Amino acid sequence: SMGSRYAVKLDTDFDNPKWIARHKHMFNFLDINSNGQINLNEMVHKASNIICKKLGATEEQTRRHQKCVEDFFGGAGLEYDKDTTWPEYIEGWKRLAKTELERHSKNRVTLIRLWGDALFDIIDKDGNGSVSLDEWIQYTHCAGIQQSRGQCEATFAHCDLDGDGKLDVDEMTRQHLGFWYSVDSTCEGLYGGAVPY
Ligand SMILES: O=C1N2C=C(c3ccc(O)cc3)N=C(Cc3ccccc3)C2=N[C@@]1(Cc1ccc(O)cc1)OO
Repeated sequence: SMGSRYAVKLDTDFDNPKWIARHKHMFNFLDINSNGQINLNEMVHKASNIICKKLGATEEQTRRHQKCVEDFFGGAGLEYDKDTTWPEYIEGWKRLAKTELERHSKNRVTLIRLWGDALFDIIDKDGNGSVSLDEWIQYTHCAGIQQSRGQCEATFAHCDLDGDGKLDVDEMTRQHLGFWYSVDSTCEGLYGGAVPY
């Protein structure tokens, strides 16, 4: 949406209702039994036993992806064999967003970039660090985070695509920094409304 030389927004906007609504939407989504809590075991079950198995990851790809998911949700305060409720979750996410943006400001790779690298190694069949529209539909619909083809098309329309019409991990990482962490207006619309704003 801003080209490849766009400088990431590095400050936070945690009291913005759009930020709150994005994470409340995801919390309710992840709270599969609607009991008001989630844990890391559930996140990793989803990641390894559903997403990686169905999308054809090798055992080693699955292991790498799982460590990235552990680290990402662990950075928001989730733990194995311990349950997390919404107020705790959203406070933990303020801490995650802050430490991720701080990492980026210091040229240290982010947990969300490491996750993207691990996921794209599985779902990018050509191997150049970018995914086609059909690969992105398959991932997002298996994860459940997008549910219609039009939402995925909106993601591709929003993002700046490479020469081959594909979504590169560096672009999706920049978009994620602005969508999940800093509330950057230029990243609004990233999930085509499947996740709000
Ligand atoms: O970003 C992504 N996600 C963010 C959250 C999420 C969850 C809770 C929040 O409060 C905020 C965000 N949940 C899921 C889906 C998922 C959840 C749990 C386990 C596996 C997958 C998810 N899938 C990703 C994976 C991804 C990562 C980097 C990329 O470059 C491209 C794709 O793309 O959409």
